[PDB]
Amino acid sequence: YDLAVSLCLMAEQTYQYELNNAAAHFIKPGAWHGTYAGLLAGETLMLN
Amino acid sequence: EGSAGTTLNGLNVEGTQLQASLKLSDLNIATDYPDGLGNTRRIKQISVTLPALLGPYQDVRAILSYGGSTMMPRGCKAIAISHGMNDSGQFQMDFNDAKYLPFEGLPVADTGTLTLSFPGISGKQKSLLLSLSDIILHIRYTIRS
Amino acid sequence: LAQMEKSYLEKDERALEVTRTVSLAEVYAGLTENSFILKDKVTELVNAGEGSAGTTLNGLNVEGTQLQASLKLSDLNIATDYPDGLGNTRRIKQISV
Amino acid sequence: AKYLPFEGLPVADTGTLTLSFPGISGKQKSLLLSLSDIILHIRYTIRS
Repeated sequence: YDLAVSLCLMAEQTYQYELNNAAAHFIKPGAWHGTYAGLLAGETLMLN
Repeated sequence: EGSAGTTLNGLNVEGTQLQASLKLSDLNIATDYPDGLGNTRRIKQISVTLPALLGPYQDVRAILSYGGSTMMPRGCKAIAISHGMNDSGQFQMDFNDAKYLPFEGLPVADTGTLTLSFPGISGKQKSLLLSLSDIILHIRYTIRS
Repeated sequence: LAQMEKSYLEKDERALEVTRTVSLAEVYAGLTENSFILKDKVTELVNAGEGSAGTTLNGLNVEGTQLQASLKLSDLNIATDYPDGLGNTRRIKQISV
Repeated sequence: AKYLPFEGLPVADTGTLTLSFPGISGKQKSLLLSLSDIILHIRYTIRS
């Protein structure tokens, strides 16, 4: 999960670089809900 | 030893290294075309032409760097000029590359410094710099709305 | 594999591609230890297929029916052509003759 | 996709770069007698 959310924020960073918009925020803080073992993390990240 | 012009738009010798400088805000590239066709005017690619009397099988050594605060993802901030005749640093120039070209995404009207520096002013490249007519920059940019 | 791919994507940067033209006449002429001119030592070693030229590892040598011309890359000082502030890993991409 | 020849050679190593000609006295005597010089285009990459 740490690796793939790093890849997601990497793609978000190049989105902010190409479209000249440094405030574009598609990958929300969350998606690892610790009480349900971080399940549905990849569903939330595919949504983003 | 000497220098020429003002700071950030002139020549300067630093030790054994001549550099020629430029400010992109002082070129007014953002007002070459009318503003009705887009405001995000960002550099795609920059290539350098040095019309000098290159000897038989003689190399060029020059680094065109950027001095400023723009992001410029990684080592795309500088190129090395070896051909001297309409080159970037790259071997086989490739627009629509998967990776970012050097200086790609530079906002063409920023208050940055575009410095081209020559190694070896008095050593192996005295004759090249004495025969240098001018320095020519092909600034390729993109006007996007 | 994903840790290694992440480290690759975080550590891969662009380049500084430099071509450097090396002529062996300039290297053999400015070698300061058994230095020689190339065009006459090649005809000396080809019209008599025995001799050598220069020092070892930076000179000519005929071995049987095979002339070889040698070079040491540490003796070219390619790593100090550009200033060291632009990177230290300076590795050959390609060599053409 | 594959590595070019001599790719990744550290340009300041203490290695030997030898160019060797087959047939000094046979089919390639005239070529070596007419040889002006040997020119090497060493293409390298400066990376931080």
